[PDB]
Amino acid sequence: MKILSLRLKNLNSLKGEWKIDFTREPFASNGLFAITGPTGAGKTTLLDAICLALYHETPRLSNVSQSQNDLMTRDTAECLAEVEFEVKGEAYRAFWSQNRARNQPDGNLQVPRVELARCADGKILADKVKDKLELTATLTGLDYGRFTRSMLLSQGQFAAFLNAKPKERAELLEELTGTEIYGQISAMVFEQHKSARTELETQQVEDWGYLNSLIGSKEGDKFRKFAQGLTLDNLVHLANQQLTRLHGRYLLQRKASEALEVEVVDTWQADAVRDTRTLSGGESFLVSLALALALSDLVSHKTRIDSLFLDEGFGTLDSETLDTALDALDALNASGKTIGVISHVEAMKERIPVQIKVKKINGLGYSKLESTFAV
Amino acid sequence: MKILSLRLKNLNSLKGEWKIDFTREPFASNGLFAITGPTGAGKTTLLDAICLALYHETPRLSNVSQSQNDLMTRDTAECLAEVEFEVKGEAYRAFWSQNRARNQPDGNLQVPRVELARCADGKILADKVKDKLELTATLTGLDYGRFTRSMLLSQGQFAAFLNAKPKERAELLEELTGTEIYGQISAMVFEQHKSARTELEQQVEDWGYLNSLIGSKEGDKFRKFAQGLTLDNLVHLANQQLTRLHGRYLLQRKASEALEVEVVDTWQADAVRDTRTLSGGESFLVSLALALALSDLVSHKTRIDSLFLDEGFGTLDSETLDTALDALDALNASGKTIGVISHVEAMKERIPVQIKVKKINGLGYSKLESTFAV
Amino acid sequence: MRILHTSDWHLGQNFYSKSREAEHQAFLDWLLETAQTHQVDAIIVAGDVFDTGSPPSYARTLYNRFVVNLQQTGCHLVVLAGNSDSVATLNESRDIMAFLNTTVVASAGHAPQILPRRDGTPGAVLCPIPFLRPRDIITSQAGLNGIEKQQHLLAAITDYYQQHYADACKLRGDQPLPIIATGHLTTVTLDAFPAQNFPPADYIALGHIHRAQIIGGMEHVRYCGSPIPLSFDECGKSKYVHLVTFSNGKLESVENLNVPVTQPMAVLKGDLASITAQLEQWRDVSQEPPVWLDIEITTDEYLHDIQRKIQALTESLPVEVLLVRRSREQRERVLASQQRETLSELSVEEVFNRRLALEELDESQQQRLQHLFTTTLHTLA
Amino acid sequence: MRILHTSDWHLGQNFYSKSREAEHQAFLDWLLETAQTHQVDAIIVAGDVFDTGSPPSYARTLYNRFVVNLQQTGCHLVVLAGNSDSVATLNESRDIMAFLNTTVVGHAPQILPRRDGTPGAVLCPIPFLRPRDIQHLLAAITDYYQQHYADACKLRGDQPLPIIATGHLTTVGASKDAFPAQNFPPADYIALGHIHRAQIIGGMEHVRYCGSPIPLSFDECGKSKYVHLVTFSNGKLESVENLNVPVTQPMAVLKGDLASITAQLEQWRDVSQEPPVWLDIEITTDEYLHDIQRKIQALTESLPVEVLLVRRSRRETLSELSVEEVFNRRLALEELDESQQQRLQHLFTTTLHTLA
DNA sequence: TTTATCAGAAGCCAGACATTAACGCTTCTGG
DNA sequence: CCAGAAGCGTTAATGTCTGGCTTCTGATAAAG
Ligand SMILES: Nc1ncnc2c1ncn2[C@@H]1O[C@H](COP(=O)(O)OP(=O)(O)O)[C@@H](O)[C@H]1O
Ligand SMILES: Nc1ncnc2c1ncn2[C@@H]1O[C@H](COP(=O)(O)OP(=O)(O)O)[C@@H](O)[C@H]1O
Ligand SMILES: [Mg+2]
Ligand SMILES: [Mg+2]
Ligand SMILES: [Mn+2]
Ligand SMILES: [Mn+2]
Ligand SMILES: [Mn+2]
Ligand SMILES: [Mn+2]
Repeated sequence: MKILSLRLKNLNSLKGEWKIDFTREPFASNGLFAITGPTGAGKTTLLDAICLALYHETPRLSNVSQSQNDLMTRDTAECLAEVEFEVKGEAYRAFWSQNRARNQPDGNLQVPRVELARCADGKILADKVKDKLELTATLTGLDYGRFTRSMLLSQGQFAAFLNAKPKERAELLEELTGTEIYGQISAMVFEQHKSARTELETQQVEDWGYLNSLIGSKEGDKFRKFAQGLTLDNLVHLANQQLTRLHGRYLLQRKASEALEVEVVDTWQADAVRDTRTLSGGESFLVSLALALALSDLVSHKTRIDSLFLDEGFGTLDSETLDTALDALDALNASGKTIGVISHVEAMKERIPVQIKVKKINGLGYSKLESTFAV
Repeated sequence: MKILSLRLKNLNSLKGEWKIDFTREPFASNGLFAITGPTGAGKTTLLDAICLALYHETPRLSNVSQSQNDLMTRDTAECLAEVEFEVKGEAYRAFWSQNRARNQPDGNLQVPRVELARCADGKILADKVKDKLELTATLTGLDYGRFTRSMLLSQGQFAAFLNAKPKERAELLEELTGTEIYGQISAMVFEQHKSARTELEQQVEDWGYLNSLIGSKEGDKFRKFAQGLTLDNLVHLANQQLTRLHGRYLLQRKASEALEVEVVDTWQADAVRDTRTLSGGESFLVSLALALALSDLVSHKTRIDSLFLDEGFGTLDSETLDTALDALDALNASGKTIGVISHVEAMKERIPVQIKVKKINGLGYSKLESTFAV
Repeated sequence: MRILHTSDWHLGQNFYSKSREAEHQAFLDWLLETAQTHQVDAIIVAGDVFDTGSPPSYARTLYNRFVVNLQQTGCHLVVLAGNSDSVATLNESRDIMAFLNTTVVASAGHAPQILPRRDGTPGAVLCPIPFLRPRDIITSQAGLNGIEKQQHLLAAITDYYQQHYADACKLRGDQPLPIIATGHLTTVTLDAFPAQNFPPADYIALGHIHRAQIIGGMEHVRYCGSPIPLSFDECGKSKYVHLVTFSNGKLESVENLNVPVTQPMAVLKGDLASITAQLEQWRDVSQEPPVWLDIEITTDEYLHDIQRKIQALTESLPVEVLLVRRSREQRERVLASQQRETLSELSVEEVFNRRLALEELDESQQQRLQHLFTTTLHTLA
Repeated sequence: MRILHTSDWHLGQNFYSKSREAEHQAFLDWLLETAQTHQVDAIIVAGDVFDTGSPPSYARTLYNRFVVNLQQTGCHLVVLAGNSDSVATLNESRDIMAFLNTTVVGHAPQILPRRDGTPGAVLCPIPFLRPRDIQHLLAAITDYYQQHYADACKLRGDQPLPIIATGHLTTVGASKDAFPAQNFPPADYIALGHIHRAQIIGGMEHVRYCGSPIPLSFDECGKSKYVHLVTFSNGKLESVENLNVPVTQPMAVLKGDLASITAQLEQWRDVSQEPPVWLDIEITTDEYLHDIQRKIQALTESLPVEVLLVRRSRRETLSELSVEEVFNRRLALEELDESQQQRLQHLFTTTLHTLA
C-alpha cells in the first residue's frame, strides 16, 4: 500500500507529465517527506492524483466521470494519473486517463479509459471501471472511504472520523473487519418483517416485529451499531496506547450510548467525561491523527498498510506541541510505516529535508517543481 | 453592531471570572486585534462567549440547556457570559448565566437565566429565552444563523457558505433581505395540491403544472427562484470586496437552478471553473470576501461593524498574506473592528493589539492578563 | 364582606388540539350563578386570565360576555394579570371597563383603591398588585452574579409589597376595613417567596398554583387554584372558588364551593391488559360529554402499532383518547465482554445471545425468537 | 342634524416597519374636539377600521381611548365593518359597547336618538356583503339596496326622520367591476367606504366618499384630507362641510436622478422640523439598488429627515419587484401557450389572496 | 412536575445520472 | 487519384443513488 511511483499529466497546475517515484534515493533513505511552496501550487493536487488513480474520486471534487471533469488543467486535451504501488511485497499499477473530443482544448469529454495491471507481469487484471474498483478493493484491502480517512487525511477533513454521524462511522468500522454479514442480517430482518406486515392486507408478525426493534431494520443501524461496539472498544484500546505514545494529554474511551461515540479523559483532572465536540482544535487534530493510526494498525494481520498523507493541520499546533508530535512521528517512520505530510510550517524544515519543493511561474496560472523529477 | 465589553467566568479552560473591554487604552484605535497563546488553551473561547451570550449556541456545541451542558469547566459551580453590544448608537447587554444544583460541582444543572438589558436606562427587555432571541432578531437585524456566516467566522467553517446545501444558502439569503412570502407561497401551494389530491383519491391541471413549476414543502422551488436574483446582486459586492483583497479571481453566478457561485479566472483568460475546485488559501479568501459582502448587503438596514475570524492564515501564503492583511486594514478604514485569531508570527508582528493568553503551568487551566482579570 | 377568589382561568387554551371553550362557559355561568345566591359584592380573579397574549378571538367573547352579564348583578370585579398574559393585552380594556365596575389592573405601580359594597358603602381596602414582571420594578446593572440576580429581584418585590401595604395604612386610616392584596407568584430551586415577608394584611388572595391549598398555616393566604382541571395529575381532584366573607373589618370564614365538572377526565397506569380492564368500566354506562383519558403505558412488549390497539378498543364506545405515553427511554449496547474479545472470533450466535440478555424476556418468546433468528442465518447459507 | 362621516382608519398600519401611532393620536383627539365644537348627533365610521383581522395590541388602545373619551360627549357611535376586518375582530366586544351608546355591526335598521333623547334619524347599517355569506355576485347586491330601501321607507312611515345609507364597497367611475352608481336607492344620504380618495361619486350630493382622514401611502400625498360634517333639515339634507384635518407627519416624494434629488434635499436643511419628515425617493439610474442607498444615509444624516423607501419606477432586487412579475419571469421556461398561461395568471392571483 | 413546538432520523418514491453495450466518421495507407 | 480496417467518436437500455417528504419518537422551554 506504500506508493512506489506516481506519474500524472495535466492534474491542475502540474502541466506536462510530471512524475515522481519513491524508489528514488531521497525517498529510499527513510520514507518521511515534506512538501512546501506557495499556496495553490498543487500540493493537494499532488496528493490528489494518487486517490484519483486508485479510486476515480477526490476529496475536493465528487466524481470525475464522462461528464464534469473539473480536474483537468484549463485548455488541454488529455489528463492522466498513473501509479505503481505494492501490496504484500508485489507491485501493481493503476492508470486513469481522459481525453477531450478531438485532441482540442475543448469538446466532448469522452469515457475515461482506465486499467489496473500487475507490474512486471504484463497482465491486464482489470479493464472497465467497476471491476477495477472491486479488484483493487480486494487487492488492497481498503475501500474508498477507508483510504480517505485512515491513510490519506485531506485538509480540513480530519474531523470526519471523529465527527461523522454514527451511520457512516459504523460503515467504516463494519468494512474494516471481516464482519460485513450484519449488514445483510439486519437488512433481511426488515425484508421478512415488511413482507409479513404487508401480508396483513397473526402473532407471527408480532414476533417478527419484536425482533425488528431488537435489531437493525433497513440498512444496518441498530444490530450493526451493537456489533461494532466491540471493534470500537478494540480500536480505542489501540488508539489509547497510540495517543499516549503521541502526547500525554487525553486518554480515550468508548461511551455508554447507542451511538458509536468516543469520549475523552483528562489525565491532569483524572476524572473527565466530555464529548469530543468540545475538544480543542489542536487536540482534535491529534485525536484524528492518532485515531487514524490506530485504525490503520487494527488491520495489521491482513493487507497491512504503511503510508500516511496528512494534508494540513500542523499549523493548528505551535512550537510546543508540533515539535512533540513530529518527534513522535519520527518513531513511526523508524517503524515500517512511511508517512508523508504537506506543510506550510517552516519549522518543519529542520525536521524534514526530503522535499518535493514546487514553484509557480510568476503568477501565470501553472506550476512546476524540481526538474529532476519531470520526464 | 460592534462589541463594547465582554465578561465571562468558568466558561471552559479560562477558570475564574474574567472581563475584557473594547473601550480602553488598548483598543483605543479601531484597528485589528490579535489573540495569541498556546494552541488549545482558551483561544476560541473568548470568541465563544460572544456567540453564547447572544444566541445560546456555540459553533461547536449545538445547544446548552438544563441537560447536555458540556461547556462550563469541571469542578465549577456556575458559568456566565455577558456582552455589551451596540447598534445605532445605543448600548445594550446580554446575560446568559447558569448555576448548578445547590452550588455543588457534582450536581444537577438548573434552568438558564437570560436578560437582554439596556445599558443606558438600566431597564431590561426580555427575561425569557424565547423572547430574548426574537428581540435580538429585531434589534441586531441579524439572526443567530446569519451571525454564524455573515459576522463571525469559526475555525474550519470557512466552508460554511460555499459548501452548503442550496436550501441552506437560499434560506440564509431569504433571511437577510426580501420577504418570507416567496417561499410561503410555495408552502401554501403545496397545501393546495395536497388538498386537491386528497379530494381526487383539468383537476390535475389545477395544481399539476403550477405545483411542478413552483411549489414544494417549506418553500423550496419558488424560494430558490427568488434567491436566484439576490445571489446575482450579492456577487457584485463579492467582486468589489475581492479585487482589493485578491486580484486573481472574480466571481459570477452560474446560470443554474441551484444557486452556486463560480470563479472567473483572469490569469487564464476568463476561464470558468466550479467553486469547489479552489485551493485552501483561495477558499479562505473567497469565503472572507463573500461573508464581508454578505454583511454589507444588509448594511443599509442595520450597521454591522464587527468581524471576528479564526485560523485560516496558516492556510494562506506568506507573500500574499501581506496583500490580504493590507486589504483587511483597508477595510479597517470603516468602523469595522476586525478581530483575528491565528498563529502566523509575521501576522502577529503586523497586528499590534494582542490579547495574550497565558496557559497555566500544568495546573490544567488557563489565565489572562491582570488588566482583564476581575 | 364576601368575595369570590378564583384565578388561573387560562382562557383560549388549546388542549392537544381540543378546546376548553364550553368547558369555561359552563363554569362562567355557574360563577355568575353563585354570585346572586351568596349575595357577594366583588369577585376577585387573581391571575392567568388568558393563556397567551394573543388569544383566539372567541377567547375574548367568553371573557366579554362575562363582564357584561356581571352588570345584571352590578357586583364589582377585580382582574389581575398573570404571568401568562402579555400586559399590553389587558391594558387594551383597562380604561373602558371602569364604566362596568371592573378594575382590570395589568401593570405594576397602580394606586390602591377602595372596594364598594352593594348598597354603595365602601366594602374593602384593596391592594391590587398584578404579576410583577421583573422589568417593571428593577433595573439591571453590570458586575452582577448568577445567583445574585435572583436574590436582587426577591428583595425588590419584597419591599414593593411593604411599600404598597403602607399606602393602605394611610387609606384605611381608622375605619375598620379589611385589607385584600393580590399577586401572581409562588411561595414555600430557591425560586419562590417567603410568606413571612408578605405584608401584615388581613387576607391575601394569590395565584399561579393550581392545587388549591393553604400555605404556611396562615389561613388568610390561599392559592385558590384553577376552577377546572387543566392537566392529568390533578384531573381527579376538585376545584374550589374561595368564598371569604368578612366580619367587622376582619375575617369571618373561608368557604370552598366545589365546581360541577362538565368535562370528565381520568388517568390510567399500568400495561395493556390493565388498560383493558379500566376501559371496561365505561362499557354499559353512557356519557353525553365524551370522557378523555391519559394512558401511561408501562409496558415491556413490542406491541405493533400501540396507537392502533387503543384505536381498536374505543370504536363503539363513548371514550376519547387524547394522549398515549410509553417508557421508551432505555439504554442498549454491548458491554466490555471482559475487555478481551474480538468480533471475528465471536460467532453471530454469541452476539445475538449477548443482545437478548439485556432485556426482560425469560423463556417462551425466547425459544420462539431464537428459532425465528436462526431461520435468517440459514436462509443465506 | 349634525353627523360626522369618517372612513378607512386602518389602525395599527404597518408602514415599512414604521408606525401610524402618533398620526392617529393627533387625529383622534381632534376628531372628538370638532364633535365637541359642533355638538354632533352621532359619528359613523365607514369600514376599514382596523388594519387586519389580527390587529396589534397597541392598536386597540387608541380605539378604546377614543370610546371612553366619547362618553364625555354623550354622542351615539355606529361602527361599520369593512373588507379587511373580520367578524371575529368585531365580535370581540359586540355587547360590551352596548352599555356605552356604541352600536357595532344581516341586521335590522335602527334609530339614532339625539342628545336630548328625541329620535333623530334613520340608519341602514350595511356591513360588507361577503359573497361567501350571500353576474350572480352582481345580482344579489343590486336588489339588496332595493330590498333595504323598503326597510328604510317603512320603518319610519310618515315620521319626519331622515334616512342615511351606509356601506363599504367599490363603485364604477371613481378614480383610484364594481357597484353601479346610478342604481343607488334615493335615500336622504349615502355614506360609503373602502375608497380612500375623498370625492363625490356620480354628481349626486347625498352619495359621498369622505376618503381617509389621514394619508396612507406616499403616492396619496394629496392635501384633500377631509371629514364630512353633514347637516339635515327635518328629513332632507342641508349641506356637507368638508373639514380639513391637521397634518402632523409630512412626506415628500422626490424624483429624478441624484442631480435633481440633492438639490431638493437642501429644502429641509436647517429647518429643524420636530417630527422627522418622511420620504419616498424615486431614483432613476442604472446603478445597483443595494449601493445607491450608501450615498443616501450620509446625506440623510445631516438633514433632520428619515428615509422610508427607494424605488426606480422605470439590475433588480427582491425588495423592488412584485410577486406576479417574478412569477411571470418564472414562466420563461414554461409553455404559456394560450389556455395554459391564462389559467396560471387567474389561479395565481387567487393563491396570492389566500395568504392575504 | 407536565404540554405545545421544533428538530432530527428512518424509510419511501423517483428522476437524475453512471455505466455498458451497440452504431456511424475519419484516417493510414497501400498501387 | 482512391476503400478496408482500425480506431475513434457517437447514441440508446439499465442500475445506484441523491434528494424531497413523511412518519415518527426524541429533545426544549415553561407554567405548577
Ligand atoms: N480545473 C482547473 N483549471 C485551472 N486551474 C486549476 C484547476 N483546478 C485547480 N486549479 C489550480 O490548482 C490549484 C490547486 O491548489 P491546491 O493544490 O488546492 O493548493 P493546496 O495544496 O494549498 O490545497 C489552485 O491554485 C487552482 O487555481
Ligand atoms: N468541558 C471542558 N471543560 C473545561 N475545559 C475544556 C473542556 N473541553 C475542552 N476544554 C479545554 O478548553 C480549551 C479550549 O481550546 P481553545 O483554545 O478554546 O480552542 P482553539 O484551540 O480551537 O481556539 C482546550 O484547552 C481544552 O483543553
Ligand atoms: Mg492545501
Ligand atoms: Mg482554535
Ligand atoms: Mn395559570
Ligand atoms: Mn400562572
Ligand atoms: Mn382601506
Ligand atoms: Mn376598504
